[PDB]
Amino acid sequence: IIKTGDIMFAVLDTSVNSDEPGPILATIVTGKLKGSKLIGSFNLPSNADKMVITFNTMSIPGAEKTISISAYAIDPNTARTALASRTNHHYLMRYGSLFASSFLQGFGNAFQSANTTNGVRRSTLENAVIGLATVGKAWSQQAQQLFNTPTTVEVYSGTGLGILFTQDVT
Amino acid sequence: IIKTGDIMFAVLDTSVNSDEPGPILATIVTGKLKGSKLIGSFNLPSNADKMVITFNTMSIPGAEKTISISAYAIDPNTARTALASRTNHHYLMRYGSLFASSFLQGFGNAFQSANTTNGVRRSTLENAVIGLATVGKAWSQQAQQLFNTPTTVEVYSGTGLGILFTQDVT
Amino acid sequence: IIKTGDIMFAVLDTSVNSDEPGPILATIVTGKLKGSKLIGSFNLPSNADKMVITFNTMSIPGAEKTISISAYAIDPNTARTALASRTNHHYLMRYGSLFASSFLQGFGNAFQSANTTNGVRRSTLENAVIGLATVGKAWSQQAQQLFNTPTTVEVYSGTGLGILFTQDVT
Amino acid sequence: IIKTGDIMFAVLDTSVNSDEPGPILATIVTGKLKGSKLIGSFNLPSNADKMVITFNTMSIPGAEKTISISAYAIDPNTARTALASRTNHHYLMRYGSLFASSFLQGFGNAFQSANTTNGVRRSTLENAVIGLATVGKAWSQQAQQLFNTPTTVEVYSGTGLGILFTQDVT
Repeated sequence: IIKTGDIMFAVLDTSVNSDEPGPILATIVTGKLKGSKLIGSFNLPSNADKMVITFNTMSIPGAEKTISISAYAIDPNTARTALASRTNHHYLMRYGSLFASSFLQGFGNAFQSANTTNGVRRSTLENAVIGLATVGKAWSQQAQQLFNTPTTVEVYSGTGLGILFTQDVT
Repeated sequence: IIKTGDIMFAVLDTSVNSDEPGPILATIVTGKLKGSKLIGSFNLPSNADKMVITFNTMSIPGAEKTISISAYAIDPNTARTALASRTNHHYLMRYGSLFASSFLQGFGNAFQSANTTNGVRRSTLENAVIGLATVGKAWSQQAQQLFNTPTTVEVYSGTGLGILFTQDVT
Repeated sequence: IIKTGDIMFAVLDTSVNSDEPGPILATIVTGKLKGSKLIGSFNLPSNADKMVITFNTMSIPGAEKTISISAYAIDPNTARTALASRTNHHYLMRYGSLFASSFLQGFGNAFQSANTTNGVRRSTLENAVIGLATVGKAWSQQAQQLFNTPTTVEVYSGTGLGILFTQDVT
Repeated sequence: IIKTGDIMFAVLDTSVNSDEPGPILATIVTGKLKGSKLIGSFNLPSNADKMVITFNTMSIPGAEKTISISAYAIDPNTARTALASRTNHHYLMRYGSLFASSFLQGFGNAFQSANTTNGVRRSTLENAVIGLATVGKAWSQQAQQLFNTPTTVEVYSGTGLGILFTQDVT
């Protein structure tokens, strides 16, 4: 029997990544149900740096079959119902490719319009500056799509958890 | 039996955050129902700096099952029906990307049209000023969406509560 | 019998590539069910650098028929539910064909506009510079389509992996 | 009786080509069924450099008739489920006719615009340079459609391959 709100401590043993949807396994370590296997999933709230892990199957050792369950994983040392061993916003892929393609475009167009009647210029004044103006343009067309890469949240495979049951377990 | 308007004090033992929707657990500390566990949710009113915790399930120690309930969490200090241990308006994510990208755009376009019939310019007159006008423009297009990040309200895990019941308990 | 959450170690004897969809076979090495053949498939989540293997058939040596099954392959020493022995982002066929097709266009248009009204030029002033403006214009047209080639994830044929069963096996 | 996952080594005796749809025959060389005639087809995943061979009819010597079957051809020394003895992207047909058709157009237009009001240019200054702009413009028109020729995958007729059965044989 498990009441509602009964926190029991588990350990993660399947490291999760927000980019790869898959089942997550945890193993209860302390309590009258020691060694039970919790199978669940996760859900990134699309505006948060931590992912919410919900467990929906429990395999008690010595039980005949696995019982459906409603549960959530809270993070000890924070008591928050969200886990993030490492969150990663792509600051060099979304901002390093948006501040470098646009800069190339601007720095090339500036050299192009630096003289107008269209004026005699040296070969490198059109090689490594004006020529890049197009490189930064096309790159920019492929840099706005790189910006929409969601932040990736990874919970490692040794993290302790507090499993909180939101409903009674038969 | 808990009558409508009866207040018993809990302790919010699960830290909550507005970004991540998850269950909220509070253990009643004082009164004739000691150690009872309240499971509920939150709601950000989209125009307030505080969030409303509304408990809707109570598990009494010794009860056969968990009873449905209607309750609200009130801050013991201000007596308001809203909790916020820390409210975070993103003044650097939204006013640091709107005042810096647009400033770069303006500072670049100002150097672009400084002299016009465009005469000879030094390399930094197009590298570090004019070329930025594009990196501040694209950034601007990616900063009008950063402005819509909702304020993050966080209630800690030691926050004492008051529980106001708006319905009779049988 | 196999309970939910039971991890059985297997070796992948069929190398896989994300480009070509095909069945994947894994032979269990350790456990009470040794030598059983797991037939399954794979999925690339279109935003991750690793692929999720979903075994769905198990042939036990000594059985009369192959049993349906639900299991995922987890990568040991990482415990993640995704496998990747080599991940290939085509940084030369997508970015090398986008930074060179567009660079030719800009480098050619710069020489084309390098003098405008007479516009008297040399034979090499239009052979390998201005004449390359058009080809780049074509190449960059065919390089936007090259940018959409998905990354290829390859799991080799010696990769040992755990198998986590998400449902009971009777 | 053949289980699921059983690998039997066969040799191809019908060379295949991705451009020519048709049946592919293989003969099993090792095992208790030495001399069967696997008949199958192929598939090109439209983004891969190798083709997937799938057999769906097996003619055991001495059998009453040929049996419907499910199998895949895996390539030894790689173990991958795809075969390719020679992969041919038409680099000279697609890029040699794109970098020369478009180069002619630009090289001709550059000579055309090399002087504008006074066009005292000589006869060869329009024979094989300016006059080549139009033909190039035609060739580039017939080279965009030529760019979409799919890659040619060829598996030769001495190619030994393993056969992996994904279904039981009765």
